[PDB]
Amino acid sequence: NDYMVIGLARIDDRLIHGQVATRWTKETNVSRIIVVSDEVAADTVRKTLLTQVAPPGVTAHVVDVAKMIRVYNNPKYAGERVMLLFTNPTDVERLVEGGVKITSVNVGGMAFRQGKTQVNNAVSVDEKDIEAFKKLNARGIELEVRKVSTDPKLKMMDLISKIDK
Amino acid sequence: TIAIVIGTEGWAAEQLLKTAEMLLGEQENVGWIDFVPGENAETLIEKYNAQLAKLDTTKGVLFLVDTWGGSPFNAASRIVVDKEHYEVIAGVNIPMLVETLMARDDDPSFDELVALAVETGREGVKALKAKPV
Amino acid sequence: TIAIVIGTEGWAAEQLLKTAEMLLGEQENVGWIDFVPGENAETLIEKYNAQLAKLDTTKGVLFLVDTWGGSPFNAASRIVVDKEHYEVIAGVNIPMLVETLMARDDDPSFDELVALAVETGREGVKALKAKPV
Repeated sequence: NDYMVIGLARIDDRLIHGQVATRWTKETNVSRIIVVSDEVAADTVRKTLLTQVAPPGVTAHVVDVAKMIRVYNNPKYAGERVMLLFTNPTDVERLVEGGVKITSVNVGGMAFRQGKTQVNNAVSVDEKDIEAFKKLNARGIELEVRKVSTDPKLKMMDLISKIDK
Repeated sequence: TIAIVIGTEGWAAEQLLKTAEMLLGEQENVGWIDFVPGENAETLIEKYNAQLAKLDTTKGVLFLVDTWGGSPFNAASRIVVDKEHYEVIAGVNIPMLVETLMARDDDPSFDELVALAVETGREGVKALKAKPV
Repeated sequence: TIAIVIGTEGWAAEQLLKTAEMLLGEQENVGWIDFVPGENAETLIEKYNAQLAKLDTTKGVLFLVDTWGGSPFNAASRIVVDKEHYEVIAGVNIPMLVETLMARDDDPSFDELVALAVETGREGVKALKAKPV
């Protein structure tokens, strides 16, 4: 808690898409953005493009889940407000297990796919994504689903409750 | 907020707004008009006026049009002529619309919004090209 | 001629083309796609490919998209990656479309067309402002 401060945790398989990162950066008052994904971290070409389109005044970083736990374990970012970008709620539960503190998780968007169920206009969940959301809720963590801060906030459990019992 | 009216030849204005709202959510204080073959600038002036009657124009009005010199542009030009806080900007594109709509909520001054719309519209035009590896 | 494919979030691409054709007459060798909530880049890649199958891509393909970084842009980026004479240009607007379609008929080289599209797109964004008297 006396270390970095998670300004917001946005889940999105697209990371930066449209003005969602620009508007969310100014509204969230975020000057730093860290991407946690082993698949992207292994793509040097994609990392270059994301780093070259990093919004002005905002820095974008690319690290893996194991490396991310260590960056947070460094008080060098204490007080610093950083935004966490994830592609799947599974990677979020992993950070929590490492002793990372998360009060709430925001679902930005998830590419739909066959075998998955559509819960929102562009949010899909599989039996694995749902299982991770249930564990976060059981820990008292709030789960909100919303594409833009200007859109009505919905509860992840409510959307999954009207689908999965 | 500052009022925004979008006008293009044809029926594209409504879709540019729809596209923006797909990105940002539904917008307030925004109007649009279409221009069909057979209509002239005078028809368009009436259309713009009917849209303005429904908008809050107290802080100003920004007409975003497709191209410099077309009828939509010419008609909008006749309306803003000796009006304070009225401007017409040609070359409307999604980057311009999105940035402009986002900034509008933070209550910028009229000159600030006009400058941002031109700058973001131009900076939004960019080719991918080969990328470094 | 060089093939042009237009892609934007929502349903604006078809209208931008319609607007252009209202100015220039019906166009050949032009395709477009829409992007609906629920779709992903992979869906869009298929849509782009289906459009390309119907186009003459021998001289090259220019994807004109709404904004840098959106799904339409991301999917187009994956297609042009190691292809010669394939490019993606964000910020599509009417001045860019009109100038590009006009020049295309005079059979310019691919690099020439790409450069013209970016330049006309940017120069097309212009505010009226006060005029000299």
